Amino acid sequence: SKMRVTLGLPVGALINCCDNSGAKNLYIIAVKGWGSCLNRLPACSLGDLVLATVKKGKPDLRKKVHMAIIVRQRRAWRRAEGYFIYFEDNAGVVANNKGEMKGSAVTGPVGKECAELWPKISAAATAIC
Amino acid sequence: SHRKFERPRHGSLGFLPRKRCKRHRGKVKAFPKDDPSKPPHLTAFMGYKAGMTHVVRELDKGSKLHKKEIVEAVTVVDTPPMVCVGVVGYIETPRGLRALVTVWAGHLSDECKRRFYKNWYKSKRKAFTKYAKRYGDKMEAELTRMKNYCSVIRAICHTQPSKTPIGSKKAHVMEIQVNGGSIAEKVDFCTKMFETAVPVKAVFTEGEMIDVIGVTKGHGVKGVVSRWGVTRLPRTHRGLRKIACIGAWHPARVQFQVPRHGQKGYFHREMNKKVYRVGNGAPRNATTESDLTEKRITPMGGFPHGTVNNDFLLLKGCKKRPITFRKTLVPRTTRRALEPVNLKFIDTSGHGRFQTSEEKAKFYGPLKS
RNA sequence: ACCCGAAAGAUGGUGAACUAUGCCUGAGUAGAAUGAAGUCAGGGCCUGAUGGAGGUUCGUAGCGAUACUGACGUGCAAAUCGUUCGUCAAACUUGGGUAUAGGGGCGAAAGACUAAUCGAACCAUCUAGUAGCUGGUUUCUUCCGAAGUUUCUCUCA
RNA sequence: GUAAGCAGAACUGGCGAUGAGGGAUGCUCCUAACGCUUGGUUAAGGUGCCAAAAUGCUCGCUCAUCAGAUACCAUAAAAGGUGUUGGUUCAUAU
RNA sequence: GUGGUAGUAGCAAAUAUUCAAAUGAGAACUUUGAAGACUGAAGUGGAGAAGGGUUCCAUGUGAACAGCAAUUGGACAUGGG
RNA sequence: AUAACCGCAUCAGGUCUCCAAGGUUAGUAGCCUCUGGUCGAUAGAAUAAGGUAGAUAAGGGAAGUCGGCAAAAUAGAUCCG
RNA sequence: UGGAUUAACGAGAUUCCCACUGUCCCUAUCUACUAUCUAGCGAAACCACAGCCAAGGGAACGGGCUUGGCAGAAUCAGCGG
RNA sequence: AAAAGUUACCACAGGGAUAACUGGCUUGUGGCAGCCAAGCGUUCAUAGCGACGUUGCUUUUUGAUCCUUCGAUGUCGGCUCUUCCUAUCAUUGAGACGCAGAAGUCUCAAAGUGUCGGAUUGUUCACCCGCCAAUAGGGAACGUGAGCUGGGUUUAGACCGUCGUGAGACAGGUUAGUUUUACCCUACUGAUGACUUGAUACUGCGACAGUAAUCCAACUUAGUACGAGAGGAACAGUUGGGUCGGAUACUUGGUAAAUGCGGCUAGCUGAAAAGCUAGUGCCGCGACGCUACCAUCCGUUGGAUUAUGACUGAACGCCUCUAAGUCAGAAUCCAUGCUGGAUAUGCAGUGUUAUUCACCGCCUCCUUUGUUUCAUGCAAUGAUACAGGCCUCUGGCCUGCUUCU
Repeated sequence: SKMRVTLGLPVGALINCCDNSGAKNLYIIAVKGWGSCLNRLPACSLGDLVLATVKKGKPDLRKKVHMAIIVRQRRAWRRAEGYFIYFEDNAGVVANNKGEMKGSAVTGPVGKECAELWPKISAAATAIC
Repeated sequence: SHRKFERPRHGSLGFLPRKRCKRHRGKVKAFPKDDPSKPPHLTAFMGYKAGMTHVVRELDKGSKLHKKEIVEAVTVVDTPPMVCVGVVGYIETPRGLRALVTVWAGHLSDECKRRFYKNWYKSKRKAFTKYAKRYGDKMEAELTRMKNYCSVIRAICHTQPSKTPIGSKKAHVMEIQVNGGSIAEKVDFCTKMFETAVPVKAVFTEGEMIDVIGVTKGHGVKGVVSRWGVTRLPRTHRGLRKIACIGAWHPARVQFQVPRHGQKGYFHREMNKKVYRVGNGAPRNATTESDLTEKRITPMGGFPHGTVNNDFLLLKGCKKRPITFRKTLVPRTTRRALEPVNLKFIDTSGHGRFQTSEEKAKFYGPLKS
């Protein structure tokens, strides 16, 4: 039931990986709840579930299609209090087929709208926004 | 052959043709339906667009923004009081509606009278001079017609743009319908408004959906891409800001549904746009419960392209356009509509820091003469 | 031989001012990089200078023309313009003089070039060449009025 | 030949060389073949209006939430219907 | 020989002209001044060859030519070299 | 020779030789200038779409495309490697 | 009619990776010259006759023929059925 | 006649008498839908199926043919853009089941809305990775080259393999190879504009044409209904998102030749100060404007019916949604709303109507001419019904404007 946020990452983007599962990278491949536009690259915002490969990381964790969630975003978006947040870097977390995160600890900041949706990623986060 | 990948259409066919309309103010079309039940009231207004600024209000919706402080963009519209002048009966025929008889007031100002001339400076200014001596010798012959016949009645009102900071003077005349009960009492409502300024608080209220008529801001002759929203062609001999294929061979004719180059903007055009604040020109307009600092809703350095020192109204065309407002065609309740409005803070600050000009003077201190 | 129409053949001449190649005699081509033999010193064949080789590299002028399948395409131009690009001391570029001519020349070979003409130049003649194949074929009325079938045919328009 | 506005024959008649009236419209179907014309009469085909002539007369059938409507001709079938109108033949009024 | 097309396509590379006065029937365009630019010594500079053949120089001018104009000219005319 | 040659023409094309200043720099590179030369190329007004050439773009970074085509990015010198 | 290799070299033919980008998501703004308007000048290809459609038949995809839809001067800018 | 090849280096005269594209006839082949009922379906031909047979439809496949075109209709595919069809993949409302729920399969009204992102191949097709409500099939000269592109095919250069004694050939593979013109008519998109019982000005009416919204998810409903258990709905309500459409620039972002302010390099003005040239000399910030799912806002409520389910009720003492009569009913249709209306050569109301010989109205009276698709009484005002009506109404009338003036 997420509110719209500017979409900062198209399908092609290669982002950083927070958690202790051992992946350095996450290369995005598709997005959950993407409909139908001709020629539009499907893109993901803060907060939301995706699909990904790891490009470098632990060798069992490579060449598979994992689900991830997106946690920081360098593209700017408007909070309703009337200012524009934007983080330093794009980053995400490797996740199970339910929606739970795989590896428990989360480095970096996280967004408000990650912690607002997903209960588990709120707890393990160091400091939100 | 079929299309390959079945995309939706570029642009609506609802609005066509895309050509500049023959009118500078919005003509209303379709007033709301009559309840012989309510008292008699006016169902429309005219005002001039100014500029828009954001405001802070507390949401009352379980959304996640319940009890939180949301900034919102908000247009100020300058609305000095519209002076009622005439009244118009309308017979209902099988062809359509049809005007039976227009009655007018005794004494119109030169504000209204400019509308009837294209050259005011030359003329001897004769408009309603034979009528004025005829009026003193009034029109209770011709008002008796409107009581006997005539399903519909409309007050002729007009603007006061000498009070506005447009360089105008000319003043738009406008029919506004009267929707209450009893065809006699509609005329008695109109008669007692003759040479009286109708203010905005008579018509509209805080927390009300209004349907806004106007004309869009012009861009001249624009191409397919801007005009219709079309894909730009790839990096193509001849050029690439255009459609490739108009049409199939047959029909041996270009169809009207295909998008072409032409006019964009200056189109006559909304519904459900909430009024936040009715104001007064008579200080503390932008002052609220929360901030308690003395302000007028002019921002510093004017509205760019200026002042406003009249009655106005906020709410959720180009600058200096005559908007018309309308009372909504059915009174609707959508939770979103019928909302408690609460304004914390109206902004009156190129890129402004300070809310007021004395606040700037405090910061910089004793400057150099 | 009703009028106009070939692709071609032959006879006799004119061209290397463009281009192809040889000869004779003249002219031309910044500035950097790399550092071959030879030589001199010091150490027990190494180390440091010196030196200035190459159909060597980067890159001006000059010669050339890869890409944009850019501009232009009743053009500035019957091959041009823009940015990009190849080579640049050589199997290099180039003026003048001179040699080679049409089933002949010349060819680091594409049937290329031989005066915007080339799988055989150009000019004149034989020549009004030939055509079962196209296209045309000029006044009026009056009277009669067809055939697309037989046989033979290098005959099947 | 699956068939073709396909290919190949036999007899006669046309079109080609040929208009006129009809088939809305059509080189080949129908009537009928032509000198310029005045009057009369028909052919094929038609008579609510376009359109010259019947909203003529007389007796049946049909109701279509895709009726039907004129040879060549511009497509329709197997199989169904307690929709309706008649007929044929058995069995106790159905 | 003459139309429609049509007073239409078009006259847009090479950075650029401006102000005054004189001349003249007439000046965005000739000359003189004052400003402002470009070429930028493998120059749009100063000299030869091939090729051209009087285009050189002066005075004069009604056309036409110099794809607008023209009092200007490699144009036209009469002299000279 | 962007008007005396050849390209049908006062044609953005072609056509052998010589002399060759200052500053910046390795430099006859590019950029600006002095001597010498030129302002010859129809003008004025508006600033639509569409073109021609030239710039710049948040986040992503070839997902575009037959194909990284076009454009970006790299670039000199010194020291290390 | 050479078979198998191969350092250096290539405006040669392919594939992948890093860097880099308006190629792309997804388009937007800015500059000059144009288009546009005026003054002067001023072509050409093309042209049976002409120029709104539906169906019908027809040499089997009509601008003209039959049956319908219809049909109101004169003009400018664009466009490519 | 006395007689071998080759030409992709090619040439000429011709040919739609004759091939390679579209179109046309045909529909074997391909594709789609029926009829019969042997069996399958624990039992039971027909919920869903359907052999052996048999009847059609289609022109989205491929043949067959040679009517049109050889003094040229520019031959694949992709990109772009529009519209149409339904033989419906999803969405709406139903009906059937071997339908408990959930999930489905079958059928009817349905074309209103939607049908996507990528890897390999020139591909059309195909095959994978993923998303999604769903990733249905087709037509429009196998839509679409004066719209592009030129990867493929199909010139000239060259390579390999097979064939040929050779020149050369290949529905064998391989690389390099020019895509011309609109300024004409119409069409379409926008712009002015003459004239009509006068001029000129303002407010209007709305015939007709076009139309716009549409899907999904979460929270509660609810771990409820239903079920032996696993599993597991729906309506009303609340909150968001996608796609599409129409506006707008407060804020955030983009743009810079306001050459706005500052900084830096080279040259030049005797220096300083001021600048100027490098066609925008560069770098940072840069108002106004324009602008972006890269920003913000907004996207109506009525009637008539389809499928279908019912009411009353005969024909047929009963039954029956149908025969006569009604009722409910959809993402449908028509309005409403929205856009235009020089889309009706449409129509209404209201203002002012020429400095005083100078024209200009309106209403009578009477004369000059010239228009009419049409002068000779070119005539006549209840409102209905038709298995009933009308009244001058205890009576009278109808059976024609064939009458009455």
